[PDB]
Amino acid sequence: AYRPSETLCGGELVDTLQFVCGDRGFYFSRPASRVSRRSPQRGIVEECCFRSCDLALLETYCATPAKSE
Repeated sequence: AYRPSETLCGGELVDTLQFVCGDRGFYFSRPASRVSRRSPQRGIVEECCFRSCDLALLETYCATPAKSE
């Protein structure tokens, strides 16, 4: 069997973002911005919930890229 949802939308998306970044931090919006309002720009949800994504694509929404040399 496959997952009921191979996509990520809710708290499970946030969990994955914490996992792939570790302590590096991440943004839900494509731009990082400098004003953490309750209204972010569009971003991760478009590719991982409204579409399907991969961890490599997901990591591009991280504050810094992969550190796994």
